[PDB]
Amino acid sequence: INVKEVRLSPTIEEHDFNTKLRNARKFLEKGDKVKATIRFKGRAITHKEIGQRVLDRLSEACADIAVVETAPKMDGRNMFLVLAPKND
Repeated sequence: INVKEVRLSPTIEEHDFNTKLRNARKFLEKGDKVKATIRFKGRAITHKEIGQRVLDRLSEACADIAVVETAPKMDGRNMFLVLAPKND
């Protein structure tokens, strides 16, 4: 019933990704929605592309238990995705 936040770095390394992925699946299994957010520092030309790619990886890795309620999108200097549990 909650919206739990999972924060991702644009420079995110493999173990931190898996740790965040574990946490997201844990929230979703508990019936809570997940807002996965990337807060961009600076204006790299490649930010939207990699933020998209990091969140798409999270979304596909949770497809077995979640639906995408809000597909990756910008909110100022942030990009976010909302996943909702398939069942509850």
